[PDB]
Amino acid sequence: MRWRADFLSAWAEALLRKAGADEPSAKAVAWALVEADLRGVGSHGLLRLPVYVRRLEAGLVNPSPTLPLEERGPVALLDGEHGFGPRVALKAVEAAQSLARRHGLGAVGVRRSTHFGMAGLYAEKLAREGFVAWVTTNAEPDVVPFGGREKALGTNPLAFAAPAPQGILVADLATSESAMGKVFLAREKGERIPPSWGVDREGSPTDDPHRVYALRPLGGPKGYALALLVEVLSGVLTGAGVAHGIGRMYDEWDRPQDVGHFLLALDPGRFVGKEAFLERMGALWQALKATPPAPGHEEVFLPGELEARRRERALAEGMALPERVVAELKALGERYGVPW
Amino acid sequence: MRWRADFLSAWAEALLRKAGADEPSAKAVAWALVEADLRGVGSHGLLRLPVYVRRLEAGLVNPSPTLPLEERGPVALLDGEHGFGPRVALKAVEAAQSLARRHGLGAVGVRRSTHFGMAGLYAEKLAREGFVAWVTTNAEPDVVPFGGREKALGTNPLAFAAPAPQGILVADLATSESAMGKVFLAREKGERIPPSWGVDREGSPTDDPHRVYALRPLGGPKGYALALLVEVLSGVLTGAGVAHGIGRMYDEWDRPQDVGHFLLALDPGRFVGKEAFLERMGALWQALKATPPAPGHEEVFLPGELEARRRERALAEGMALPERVVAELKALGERYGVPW
Ligand SMILES: NC(=O)c1ccc[n+]([C@@H]2O[C@H](COP(=O)([O-])OP(=O)(O)OC[C@H]3O[C@@H](n4cnc5c(N)ncnc54)[C@H](O)[C@@H]3O)[C@@H](O)[C@H]2O)c1
Ligand SMILES: NC(=O)c1ccc[n+]([C@@H]2O[C@H](COP(=O)([O-])OP(=O)(O)OC[C@H]3O[C@@H](n4cnc5c(N)ncnc54)[C@H](O)[C@@H]3O)[C@@H](O)[C@H]2O)c1
Repeated sequence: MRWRADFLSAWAEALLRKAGADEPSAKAVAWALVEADLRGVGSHGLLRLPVYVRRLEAGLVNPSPTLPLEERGPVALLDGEHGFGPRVALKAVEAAQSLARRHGLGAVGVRRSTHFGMAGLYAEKLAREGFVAWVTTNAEPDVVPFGGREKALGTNPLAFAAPAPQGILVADLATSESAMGKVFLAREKGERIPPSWGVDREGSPTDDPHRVYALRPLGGPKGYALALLVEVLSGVLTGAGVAHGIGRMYDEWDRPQDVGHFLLALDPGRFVGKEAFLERMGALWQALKATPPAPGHEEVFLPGELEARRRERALAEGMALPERVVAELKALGERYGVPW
Repeated sequence: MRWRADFLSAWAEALLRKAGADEPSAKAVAWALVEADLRGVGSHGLLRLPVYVRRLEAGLVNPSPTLPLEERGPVALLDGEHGFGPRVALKAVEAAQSLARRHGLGAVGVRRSTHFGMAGLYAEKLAREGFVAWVTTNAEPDVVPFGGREKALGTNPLAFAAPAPQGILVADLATSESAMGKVFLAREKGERIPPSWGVDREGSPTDDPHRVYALRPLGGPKGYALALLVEVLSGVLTGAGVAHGIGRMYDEWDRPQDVGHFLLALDPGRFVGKEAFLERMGALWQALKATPPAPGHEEVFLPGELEARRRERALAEGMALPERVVAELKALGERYGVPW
């Protein structure tokens, strides 16, 4: 069976408000999770709602942050006050847009935030507003540094978006080879995993998901370097938590997380020009789409293109959700008196 | 035998001036190439001097660009006028520093440049000046887009640096799995290469360097997405050449290259604070260095750390250079009357 995004979004918002979150926060979270599911990124979709609500219940998420903002020129610092990541991040997007419109560039350093879901959503929103956007967030350590055997950095994703005539280019990638969610999945299906995904407690690559102690960086040294880029911009520079100081959303419940985010919006109008940029992006997009395919492929796609086609189809015919996820959501709704 | 950096640098500058380059350009190129060799990045060191000079001889490189600069707020656009990449890039570094010091952020969009060598050198220079830095450059297409069988993008590297008490963090990476230089090397040694490096003319991975038609992106879709990030910032946004419009330094001699670069400097002082940033970077650096090593490793290193230790050793005991490279340099010096 398939579900309607409008129904799921309204339901999620209603549930969150019943749980104590203010309207802006409830709307922001419903948006982030449902929009991720629409694009096929379920790892950051509604399956996260249950834990998000548990964190709120435990008093680890601010239900109504005022979101203090301080700006000077093209720079702004945002205090998330431990509010829901999507709520904090959308305010940062608003600030980045305003700053870039006035200064050509707009950088927002966010601290004291929490898990904000799919980084690409924020980058895409800024791009649809006409900006070239860069969005990063750090996360609790799950990845060993290159050459190490103990966790040092989170999956720390980097997202980058830019508008084109044919669509919105959206690069959104974790800096680790894989993700714990995929490892746990393999554990259930009793399948082997590529040794490139993780290492055992000794620090040696393993093809057994049951033996994975930590994730490995994408392409060895490079993914490790990229994870540090994300950590520096997201946590060190912002005043937020850094690595082990961030807080594990699933494992540590003694204090709120202190996730950091970094957002940068650039106005093409102050560079090559708004319309010129659009045309140039169009030429590049066209050239890529015209590229003859490699074996096993029918055509080349731009990052974010398949995600957009998936969202379009999901809006047109409904969204597919794992039976397990639906069960959890239904149970969550029932205990709060918000019928699914 | 080993060579002295001071001798090589002075010699390179002298040769370039004899070839017609003005003093600033000669000094800039000598610096870029020798500093790359010192750090162990020979692929962008003196072995490049011969072709750089040939491009100059052919009138494809401006020997004395005036480097027109236009600024508005935290944004600057630089016209390299086809000058040597290192000369153009160092001017961009100067502009980025000035802008960031006054606005908190400084972005420079460079167009009509040429090959500028090691991207990390420019990022490192900005970091040693106290800034968090981002430096990118596009390059003539050598890499197929994910899912494609024809070249669409250059090795398009991304560099990122930030100061720490223990040293300068310098992330510097091509977005391709490997590089043509390594493929050609394998071709000579008649060795097999990892199929992850390149594809044949049909677009299928190959372990035979003799059959490599194009390079593959780092980690499939991710490296492709990163290469596009670099292309958008370096070429599309700046007004420089884009992909096939850049110009192949080794293969096309009908017109100067139009390489683009993007530089961003951020003042920690406008975010968490200069001294606070330094301390936080120090804590992160310390944590990484203290990470127990994985098998085959004795300790964990920060990106740029091994490069710094190599440069220190090279300054202390001299630089090692391939006999083939030395032969080429000697021949170059002889035809110009600048004895090696
Ligand atoms: N909030 C957090 O703490 C956190 C932490 C880690 C990851 N994440 C999110 O989890 C998600 C993880 O994504 P991922 O790293 O697995 O990325 P991925 O491997 O699925 O893809 C990376 C990039 O490749 C592009 N791509 C994939 N297949 C393609 C194809 N066939 N043709 C062209 N382009 C293609 C995508 O559009 C994307 O931009 C992201 O949305 C990330 O933001 C969030
Ligand atoms: N001018 C151009 O057009 C152009 C094009 C492509 C590449 N390049 C340059 O060529 C060079 C290519 O570099 P690369 O992609 O092969 O990078 P690489 O694989 O050698 O390393 C990538 C990153 O990994 C880090 N690293 C490597 N080994 C490590 C270890 N043991 N511990 C910790 N960190 C480690 C490095 O410090 C670096 O920041 C770069 O300097 C790049 O700027 C220039």
